[PDB]
Amino acid sequence: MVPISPIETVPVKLKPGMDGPKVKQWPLTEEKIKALVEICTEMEKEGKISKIGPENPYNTPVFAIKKKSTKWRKLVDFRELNKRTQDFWEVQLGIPHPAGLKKKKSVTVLDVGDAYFSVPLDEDFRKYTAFTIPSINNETPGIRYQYNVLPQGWKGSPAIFQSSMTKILEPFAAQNPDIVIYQYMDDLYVGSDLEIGQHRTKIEELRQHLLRWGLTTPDKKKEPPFLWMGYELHPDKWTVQPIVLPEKDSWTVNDIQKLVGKLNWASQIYPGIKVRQLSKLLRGLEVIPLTEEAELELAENREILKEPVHGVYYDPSKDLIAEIQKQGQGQWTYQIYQEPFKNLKTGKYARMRGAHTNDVKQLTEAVQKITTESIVIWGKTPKFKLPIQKETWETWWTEYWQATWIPEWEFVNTPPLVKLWYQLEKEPIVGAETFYVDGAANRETKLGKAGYVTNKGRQKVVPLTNTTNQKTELQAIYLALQDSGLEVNIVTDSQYALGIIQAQPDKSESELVNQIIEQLIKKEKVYLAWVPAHKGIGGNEQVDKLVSA
Amino acid sequence: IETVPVKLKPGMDGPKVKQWPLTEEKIKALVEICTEMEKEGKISKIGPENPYNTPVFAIKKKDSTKWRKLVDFRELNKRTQDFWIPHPAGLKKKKSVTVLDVGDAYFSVPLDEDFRKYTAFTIPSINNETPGIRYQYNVLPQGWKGSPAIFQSSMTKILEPFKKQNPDIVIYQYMDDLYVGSDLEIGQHRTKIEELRQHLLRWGLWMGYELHPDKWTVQPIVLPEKDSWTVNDIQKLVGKLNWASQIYPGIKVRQLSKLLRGTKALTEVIPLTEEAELELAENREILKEPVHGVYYDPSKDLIAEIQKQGQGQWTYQIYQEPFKNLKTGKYARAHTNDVKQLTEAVQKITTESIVIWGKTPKFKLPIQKETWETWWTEYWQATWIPEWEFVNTPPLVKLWYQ
Ligand SMILES: N#Cc1ccc(Nc2ncc(Cc3c(F)cccc3F)o2)cc1Cl
Repeated sequence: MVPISPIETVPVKLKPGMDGPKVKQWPLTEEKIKALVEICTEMEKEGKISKIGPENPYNTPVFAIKKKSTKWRKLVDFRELNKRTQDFWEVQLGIPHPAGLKKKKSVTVLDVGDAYFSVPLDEDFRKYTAFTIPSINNETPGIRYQYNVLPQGWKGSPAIFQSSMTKILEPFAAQNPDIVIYQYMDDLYVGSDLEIGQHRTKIEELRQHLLRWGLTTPDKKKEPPFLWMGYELHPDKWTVQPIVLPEKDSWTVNDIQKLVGKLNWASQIYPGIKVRQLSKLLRGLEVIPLTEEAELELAENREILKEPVHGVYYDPSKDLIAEIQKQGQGQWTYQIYQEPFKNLKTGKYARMRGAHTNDVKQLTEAVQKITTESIVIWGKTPKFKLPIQKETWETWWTEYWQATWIPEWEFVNTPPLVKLWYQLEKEPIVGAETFYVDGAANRETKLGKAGYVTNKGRQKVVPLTNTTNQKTELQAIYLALQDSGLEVNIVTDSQYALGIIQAQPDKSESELVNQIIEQLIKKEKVYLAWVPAHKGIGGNEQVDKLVSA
Repeated sequence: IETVPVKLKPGMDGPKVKQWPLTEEKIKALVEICTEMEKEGKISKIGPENPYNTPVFAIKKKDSTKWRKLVDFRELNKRTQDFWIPHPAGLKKKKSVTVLDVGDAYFSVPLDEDFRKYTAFTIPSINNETPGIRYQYNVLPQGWKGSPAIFQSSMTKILEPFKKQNPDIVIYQYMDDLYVGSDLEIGQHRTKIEELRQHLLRWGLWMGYELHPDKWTVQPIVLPEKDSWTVNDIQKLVGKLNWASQIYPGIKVRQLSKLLRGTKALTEVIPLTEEAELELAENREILKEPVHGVYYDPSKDLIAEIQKQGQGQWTYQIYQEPFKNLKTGKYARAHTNDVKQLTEAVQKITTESIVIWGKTPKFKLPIQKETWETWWTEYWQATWIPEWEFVNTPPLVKLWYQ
C-alpha cells in the first residue's frame, strides 16, 4: 500500500437560524425500490454513503429514473437542503474568453470523475444529507443513508470540488511553469508548447501526482478540437459552434428572441452583425411581422454567416488594436486584433435608451465598454482606431460641460465619420438680428402660442393646439431659427430648452428637437442666451405678453 | 495583543462585492504584496466557505514609485457598527498641516477572529484563467473604519511624549492619515515632522503632504465693474443677480431690467441710469456680507458639487442645505486628461473636508458613470475613497461661479 495524503475537509454550515431538511420520502414501486437498494449497496461498498441509525431527523427524498436501458438510476433531490445551505464563494463566475487564450502546440484533457468522490464531505454536515429507501410493502423500517462525499446536486459540490482540485494542482503547476492547467466540470485542460514527446511525459507526471491523493485518471486512451462553453477550441484557432439562422415563413416572439441570442453570440467573432430591428420587434412568446427593415437586416446576417470565420489567440508580445465603425441607428461594431485581418474577437455596441443623444457621446461609451472588456480578457487597454478626426475630438472635449476621456487612439478614415454638426457661439454676434422668443400653453385646453420679437421689428406669433409649455418653448426657438439669416442671436427664458440644446444632441426622439437640430446645422453662427422669466427683461417681456394671451 | 470585539450592524450581512477588472501590472503588484503579507501573517488564504468579498486594487502614492494595496472597504464601513475621534476646529486654522501615512501601524494589532471572514478579498487573474487568490485579514486592515477606532488607544500613548512637548501642534487622525498642524516656519515644521516619524519608527511612513488653509472659505460672489454695459452684459448680470437672490435677502433687479426696456440688439450699449447704478451698488454691498444662518451640523451629510469651467479650472461648493454653502473653492493646477484632473479635484476637496469637518463629502460629479468608473482608479492616490453620484444634466449655475 502506497500512502495517500488526505483531502482536508471544507467546514460547511447551514444558513443562520435555519435548519436541516425534513421532507417526505415518496412511496415507490417495488421494482424501483429493488433498484435503489442495489445501487446504494454498491455506493456504500465504494464508500460514498453510510447507513445511519434512527436518531437522524433529516430526510431528502430519493427517486429512481429509467435510463432511456433496462438499468435504473438513483436521483437524490436536494432542492430543499440547498435552500438551507450557506452561500459559497464561486470562482467560475467568470469564464475565460477564447480570444484571451494563448496558442498551444499540444493540448490534452484529462477526465476527473473519480477524484470527485475522493473528495470527502464535512463530517458535521453529513447528517443533513439523509435519505430513505422505502421498504418493500412498508413492512420494515426504511433503509437510512447519509453521504460521505460531495453529492451530485448539492449546492456546495461545485465550489468545494474546484477548491480542492486547485490546491492539489497548485504545486505541480508551480513546478511546471512551461504548461497551463485549467479545470471545468470533470475536465482538466493541460496545454504546452513542448514537443509531443515531452508533453505526454508531463501528462504522465501529472497523473502520478494525482495518485498521491489517490486520484485515478484515464489512460492514454481526447485531443483538439474541443467543444467547450459553445466554442470550438483548436491548437491555433477558435470559433463558436456553428451559427445556423433558421428559415421561417412565419416568425414569433420566441423565434425572434432566439434569433437575437444567436446573432449576439455570433457577434463576438462574426464582423458587422446587427440586431437593432429584430431586437426592436421585441419591444415591451405572438407572431410579429418583420418590417422591411428587419428582412434586409436579416438578409445581411445570413450573408455574413454564409461561411465560417476564425479568430486567433492572444500573443502577449504584440500590441492590441481595436477598431470601431458607425453602423447607423445608434449601432456600433468593433474588431480587436494584433495583425491586420486576423481578429481575436469582434463585438458591437448599442446606443443607451435616452431622449436625445449624439454620435461623439456614443463613440465614447463604446470605447469605454471595449476598454473594460479588454482589461478583463487581456489585462490591458488596446490602441484605438476611431472614425473621428483629432480636431473634432479636441473641439468636443474642450467645450463639453462634462469631463470626458478616451485612451490612446488614432484617426482611421473609413466613412461614415463622426463629426460635430453645429457649434454655438460663446459671445453675442455683432450685426446679427436678435430674436426674443417665447411660448406658453394653457394646461387645461392644451392651447398655447409660440413666437418671437426682434430688434428689427420682425415679429411672429403662431397659435397651437394640443401642446405644453415645454413644447411651445421649443417651437418659439424653432420659429426664430426658421425666420432668421445665417447668423442670429436668440434670447429665451426657457431653462428647459437650454438644458436640451446645451447637451448638444445631433438626433432626438422629439421631431421638434430634430427640426431645431436641422436648422442649427444650416446656420453659420448661433448665439443662444438665457434670461430669467417674468423679470421685465426687454423683448422677453414684450413677447411673453404676446404668447401668454 | 488582545483583540477588540467587533460586529456588524443588527440584521446586516457581510459584504458581497464583486471584484472589478485589474490590469496585468496591478495584478502583479498585488501578487507580490500579498505573498509577503501572508508570509508576515497579516493575511491568510481562505476557502469557498467564505462568501463575502470586497474589491481590491493598486495605487501609487504621490512622489513614490512603489505600488500600494488599497481595499475599497466602502461597503464594509457602512455595515460596520458605529464605534464609541472628535474633530479639532483648530486644525483648519494652522498656517500649515502635513499629512502622514500611518496606516502601517495597524498591521501590528490582531483582528477579532470572528470578524476576519468579513475582510475577504480576491486577487483576480487575467481572463479568469486561474482561480482568484482569496485572502482575509488577521490584523487591522488599512481603510477599514474600525482600524483607527481600535488603534485609538495605542496611538494616544505613542504621541503623549510629543504632544506634551509641543502643546501648540494640533494632531488629528482620519483613516490611515495623521494630520499634524503647525504655525511655525516650514523648516522648523519639516523637522518636527521628522521628529514625529521617530516615535513611530521607535515604537515601530517617510512621505509628507503639505497643506495650508485657503483665505475666504466661501469665495464671494462678485459682479463686473464696467464703464459700458451692452444688453447682453446686463442680461447676464440680471441672471446672476436673480440666482444670487436665492442665497442673499435683499437682492433687487427692478432698476436693471428697467434698462432692458424694448427689443434691443444684444451688442448695443446701454448707459446705466442713476437708479440702475444705485441698485447695482446696494447689491454689491449685500454680497460682501456672509450668508445668514449657515451652520455645520455633524449629523447630516456633506455634499460637494464640481463644475468643469475649462482650461484646467474647476469650481466646487460644499454644502448640506441648498444655498447654504459652508465652503466654495476653485482649482486650476494633466492639461489634456479631463478625468485625471477631476480625480485630483475630488481628492483635494476630500482632503479639505477632512481638515474642516473630520468627514468626507458625497460628490456630484460632472461625468458619465461609465467613463468615471473606467478611469478614476488610474489617478487615485489617497488611502480613503469618498462616495459619489453623477450629474447628467448641465447645470445652468456653472456660469454663476466663473
Ligand atoms: N485546442 C486548443 C487550445 C489551444 C490553446 C489553449 N491555450 C490556453 N491558454 C490558457 C489556457 C487554459 C484554458 C484552457 F486550456 C481551456 C479553457 C480555458 C482556459 F483558460 O489554454 C488552450 C486550448 Cl484547450
